[PDB]
Amino acid sequence: VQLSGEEKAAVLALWDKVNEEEVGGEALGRLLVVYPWTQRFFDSFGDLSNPGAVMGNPKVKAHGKKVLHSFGEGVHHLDNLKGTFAALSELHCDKLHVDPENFRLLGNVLVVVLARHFGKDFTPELQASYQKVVAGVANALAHKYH
Amino acid sequence: VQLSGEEKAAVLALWDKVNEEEVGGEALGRLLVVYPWTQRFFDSFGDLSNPGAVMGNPKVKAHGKKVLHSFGEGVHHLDNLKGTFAALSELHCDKLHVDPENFRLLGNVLVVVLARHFGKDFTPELQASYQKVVAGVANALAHKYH
Amino acid sequence: VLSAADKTNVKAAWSKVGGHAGEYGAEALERMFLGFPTTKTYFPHFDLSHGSAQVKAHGKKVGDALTLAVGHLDDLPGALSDLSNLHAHKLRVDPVNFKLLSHCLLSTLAVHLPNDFTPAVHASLDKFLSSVSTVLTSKYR
Amino acid sequence: VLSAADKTNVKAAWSKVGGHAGEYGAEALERMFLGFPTTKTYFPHFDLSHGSAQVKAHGKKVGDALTLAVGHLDDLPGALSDLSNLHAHKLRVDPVNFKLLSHCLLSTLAVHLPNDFTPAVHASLDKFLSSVSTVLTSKYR
Ligand code: HEM
Ligand code: HEM
Ligand code: HEM
Ligand code: HEM
Repeated sequence: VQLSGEEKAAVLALWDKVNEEEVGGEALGRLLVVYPWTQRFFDSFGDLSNPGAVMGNPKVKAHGKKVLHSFGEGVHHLDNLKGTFAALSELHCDKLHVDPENFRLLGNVLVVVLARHFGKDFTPELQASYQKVVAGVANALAHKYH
Repeated sequence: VQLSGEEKAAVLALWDKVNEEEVGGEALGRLLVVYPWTQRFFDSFGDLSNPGAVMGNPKVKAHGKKVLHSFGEGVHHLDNLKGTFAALSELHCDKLHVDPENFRLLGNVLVVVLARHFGKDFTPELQASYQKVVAGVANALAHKYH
Repeated sequence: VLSAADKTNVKAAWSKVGGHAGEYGAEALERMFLGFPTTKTYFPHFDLSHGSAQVKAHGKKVGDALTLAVGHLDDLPGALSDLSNLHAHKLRVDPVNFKLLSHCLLSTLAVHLPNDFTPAVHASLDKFLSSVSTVLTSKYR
Repeated sequence: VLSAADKTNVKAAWSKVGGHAGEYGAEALERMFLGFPTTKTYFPHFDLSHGSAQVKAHGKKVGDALTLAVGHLDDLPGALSDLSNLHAHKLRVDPVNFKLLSHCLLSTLAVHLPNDFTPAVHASLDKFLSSVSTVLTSKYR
């Protein structure tokens, strides 16, 4: 979708510093705890009944890393979001049946975590850009839906 | 987006019988009364403070017809939704600043009105198809957004 | 969120629904399963075929519940608590799905009660169903 | 929708926010205007530049309101009625915009209180802000 070029540059320079293990684990964890209906999709992961057990669950941490990794393939491929995520959009829709509203929820939590980790470096203007990216990923995962 | 061919045929045969003046007036009217924050965008139309004055407002009836007309250009152009509505997506976004959530709201009300008008002829299987069409239009009006 | 007028509107509308609440409940379920496929997920143990006895029996239970709520509108939280625990805690139903069922409910009412489903009444019904949904997902908020 | 634990969580979190509620309110407004352009619409009479005195003064009013709500959490409907009339009836704010401001509020809190913004606390804050929003858009439902 784009958004600008001084902009893409600021987004790329932040990702340089993103620890996908750490951010992804927390982001997925955040999701499971704030929005608890999303727990339904991760039953194979075992105990998710409380905040301590989610955040400390090794499968959560591992899946989170995998999610933030694909987010990363997104950030490095903003010209072709719809192509990068096609396979994944079919997986989430045809197979797992996740309502796409939840993609938005996860992208927002992602933004909150980046904000927590980077502090005053995560400027309003920088969040602005990431809101775009996250919206881009979410739409691309909703697509080749049917 | 498509959906099927016995399906497109059923959708097209219903539109044959859709009175765009009547359906469009009621659909727009329904919108303004159930979701009242949408009234904010139609202030130039005058009195919309109550159900009788909305449904009977000539500008509502006229704009509604215009909306259902473009919906119709959608129904006859399902292969190229994103192209049919491009100009309109820019108007609604860049100019009027309508959150795209409201496109969904209007498409749903549209479905309810078709249901009211056609009764037992508007089958579950036929609503199913129209839910697709309406979702298609809504996504196409959200697009070439930025 | 429910004003006096809305309560009046809802009580009145449902009286016109009468002994059909069950039938409407089942049809609404159908329209949901067909129009919004993602919702078929909550019902594996169910025969979702197009005139099935489970959806019909389930349809009856939903109508019964909605009738109860209409007769309790001032304390929906109290009357629907069994139901709130079930949907939010056991089944962990995605809250978006309530919007979807609600739309299908209004779709059904419109089909069968076209003369009674006026703009005023549609608005009050929407408000009602938003309120039932909010209670049924309160173990979330 | 607010349980005892949530009320405890919220009271505690806000105490850590202290005299900064005003500053956070203004920053949150900024992040909204920049990230979600559609919201700039409600504020024509405003200088939306990036260190403007109106957003700052407006930011203070929002923080003041949120503080009030924290001290009224058991009767939010009563304490926020002036505010509900304004947003829903005069300004007719699209309800989606409350979700957007809420997200930006959590974004701000996370930036400035990273150690205190734990998962448990984030969840309670989300619940709180959903509840403030619901009251502020009740003239809808
Ligand atoms: C930012 C949006 C999201 C991205 C980028 C994403 C990405 C992924 C990826 C890459 C996988 C593994 C694909 C593979 O290697 O085969 C996956 C699996 C999965 N995701 Fe998503 N996901 C997103 C949102 C969600 C949401 C909102 C849900 C909630 C239902 C969800 C539920 C799942 C589940 C259940 C799996 C399967 C995990 C398993 O193996 O058991 N995802 N996701
Ligand atoms: C099914 C989705 C919708 C379609 C297909 C649609 C279509 C249209 C069309 C064709 C026009 C006139 C374009 C022209 O001739 O220049 C228009 C105008 C307008 N629409 Fe939409 N619209 C939709 C949804 C909405 C929604 C949800 C809103 C709520 C904000 C909205 C607000 C407006 C406004 C304010 C105008 C300008 C009317 C005026 O001249 O004052 N529309 N729309
Ligand atoms: C107006 C909103 C709703 C009402 C009033 C309602 C009411 C009920 C009631 C009374 C039951 C009892 C079933 C029984 O005793 O066997 C039930 C069960 C159930 N409901 Fe809902 N429901 C609503 C929405 C939903 C939604 C949106 C979903 C998900 C798409 C859902 C999924 C289920 C499931 C899976 C069961 C269990 C059925 C079984 O296992 O036999 N419900 N509901
Ligand atoms: C936590 C949610 C919110 C709270 C607690 C809140 C609170 C307030 C308060 C206390 C005022 C009084 C302003 C004054 O006295 O001058 C106000 C004004 C206003 N608010 Fe909100 N608000 C919220 C969300 C929103 C949202 C989402 C919008 C729309 C994007 C909005 C738009 C406005 C506008 C336009 C004014 C009038 C400002 C003026 O004309 O001076 N508010 N709000």
